[PDB]
Amino acid sequence: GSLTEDGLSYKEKFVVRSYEVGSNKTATVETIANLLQEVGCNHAQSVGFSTDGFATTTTMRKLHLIWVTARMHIEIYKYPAWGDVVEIETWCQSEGRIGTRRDWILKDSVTGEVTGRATSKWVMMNQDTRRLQKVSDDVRDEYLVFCPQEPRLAFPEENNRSLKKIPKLEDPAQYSMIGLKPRRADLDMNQHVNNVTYIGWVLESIPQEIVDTHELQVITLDYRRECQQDDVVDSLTTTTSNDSQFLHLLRLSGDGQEINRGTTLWRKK
Amino acid sequence: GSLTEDGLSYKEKFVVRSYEVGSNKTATVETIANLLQEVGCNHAQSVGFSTDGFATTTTMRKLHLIWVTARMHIEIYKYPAWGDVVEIETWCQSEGRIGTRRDWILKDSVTGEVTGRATSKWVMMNQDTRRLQKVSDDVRDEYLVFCPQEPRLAFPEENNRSLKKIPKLEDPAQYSMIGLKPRRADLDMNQHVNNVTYIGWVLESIPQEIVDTHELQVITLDYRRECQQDDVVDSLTTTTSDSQFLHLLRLSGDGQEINRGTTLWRKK
Ligand SMILES: CCN(CC)C(=O)c1ccc(N)cc1
Ligand SMILES: CCN(CC)C(=O)c1ccc(N)cc1
Ligand SMILES: CCN(CC)C(=O)c1ccc(N)cc1
Ligand SMILES: CCN(CC)C(=O)c1ccc(N)cc1
Ligand SMILES: CCN(CC)C(=O)c1ccc(N)cc1
Ligand SMILES: CCN(CC)C(=O)c1ccc(N)cc1
Ligand SMILES: CCN(CC)C(=O)c1ccc(N)cc1
Ligand SMILES: CCN(CC)C(=O)c1ccc(N)cc1
Repeated sequence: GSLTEDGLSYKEKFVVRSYEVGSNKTATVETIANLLQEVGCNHAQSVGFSTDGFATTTTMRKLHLIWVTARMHIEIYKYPAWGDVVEIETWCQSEGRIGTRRDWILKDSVTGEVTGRATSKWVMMNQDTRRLQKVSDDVRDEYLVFCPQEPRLAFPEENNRSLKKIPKLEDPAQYSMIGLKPRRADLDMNQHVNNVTYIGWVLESIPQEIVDTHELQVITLDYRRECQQDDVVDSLTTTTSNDSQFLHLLRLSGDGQEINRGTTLWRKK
Repeated sequence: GSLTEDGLSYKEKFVVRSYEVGSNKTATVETIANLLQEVGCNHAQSVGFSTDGFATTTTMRKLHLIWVTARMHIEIYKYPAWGDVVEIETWCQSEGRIGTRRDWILKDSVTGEVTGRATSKWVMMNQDTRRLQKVSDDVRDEYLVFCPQEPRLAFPEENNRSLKKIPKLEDPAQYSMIGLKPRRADLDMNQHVNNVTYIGWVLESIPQEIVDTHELQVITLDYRRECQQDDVVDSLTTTTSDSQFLHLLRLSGDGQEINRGTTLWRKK
């Protein structure tokens, strides 16, 4: 991997592994989400920010401030097959004092064609109080010299899916998977549940017949609260719709506290 | 990755990823086990066998025969840090008509030092009846031209840890993690639970204080039965001692054994 010529974006190639693929012998969306996080982390390293997933400056570290994901939105046109080489380009942009955005473009390395795209919204939070805060000029200025100054969007479209508000699923859910719990493999280096595990949990309540006959085209996921030590999660799904659409809700199995909400769009194979 | 000069082994380099590391910022043993499976699969591919994890010939495919893991044994001297490049060499060997063995050697690409080693026992089974079978001459001959003819062992010593019999843990277990269940990410391309998921489940019942103060040095795991559709697993652990543990995975309901194993940990 390397920063590009102008130093405002980062590119890295990956060869799809045997254990990274599903029943069609192509990469799962969780494998894609993991590669997006990996290239994001290598971009942060390439310019001197923290490499713990929080991409902080020394200024944020003394204030105990971190960046956290508020939303992930992925659209895949073609999942890469096992053994295929995928090239991913990523870049970041400030969105005033609200937060930051990281975008990605996925390409087939052999054809050069765009096979997927993704975008994410990040907010600044105190790591101890968990209180959100607006971005100060000092923090914004530190990041601005590492971002394009003119807008560069993976999702330029007028009223695109990545910015739509997601409603709260109402009981009874059509489908559910109960009592989901993380194991050590689901944790990151900071002992926090990896953001990709929540994508897996959302997908667990999609019936197997949909997965066997359809391909996931778009997923939008809001992150509202973390799954903490000893927490157990229920995954709820209701059909909202050759295309099938679903509304998703992850909540704590006991008191029903919301942890995530999302939507998925699937195309018939 | 590529076959080596003599064509009887395969080498491949991997750069440790951000999501592949634990609290010490070094690769977990499940990341190591996944890389061992990946290099095994690329070796099978390089010589024309199936690439579904079963490494079959056309002869085995017409008979509905597959190779399955009976035991995995891994010894790690140093876990690679995030960003480090690790080189893994692998080869296989027939063990008469009982089955086959795959061995691996892990090295730090910069220093050339051996940082780990692993070995595994595989048996031939009919994929439908699940009945084990001895290896016929026809199948053995197909594999022999792809294996070293003189013994080459990652664990050469007579009576080493990789060959020891593992006892069955007796209730009550000292520690347990109950109701473990796979999700789609735990499945392979054939919709079977990945062998590495069982390593993760075994480790779940080790108390967090051991993991925080020790490093896993050796793991030996027997595979007795698969976790099938809608199965739920209990992970049981008892200290037998460095710290040593005895492990048992069994189905949550009737208590049917699926795996047994042992782990050896060194104080940090
Ligand atoms: C979205 C979080 N964040 C810091 C703002 C980053 O990942 C980041 C990384 C490299 C870079 N040049 C600029 C930003
Ligand atoms: C509805 C609140 N919310 C997400 C927490 C936002 O408006 C938001 C917008 C841009 C961004 N980079 C980060 C966050
Ligand atoms: C207006 C769309 N939008 C912000 C992108 C949201 O509703 C949103 C709210 C909370 C959250 N964690 C993530 C997203
Ligand atoms: C006991 C299972 N387990 C994962 C190891 C957890 O409950 C757990 C959840 C969140 C977290 N940050 C850390 C740990
Ligand atoms: C242990 C299963 N098995 C087939 C015997 C293999 O993985 C195998 C792969 C490549 C090779 N040259 C020889 C053997
Ligand atoms: C005790 C039975 N058993 C394991 C099933 C074996 O003797 C065994 C030995 C070598 C080998 N490649 C495969 C199997
Ligand atoms: C000491 C002999 N030996 C094989 C090495 C075993 O006890 C053995 C038995 C069953 C199994 N699935 C794996 C291993
Ligand atoms: C419903 C959860 N789940 C994983 C998708 C399973 O019970 C499962 C277990 C083994 C297997 N081969 C296939 C599936």
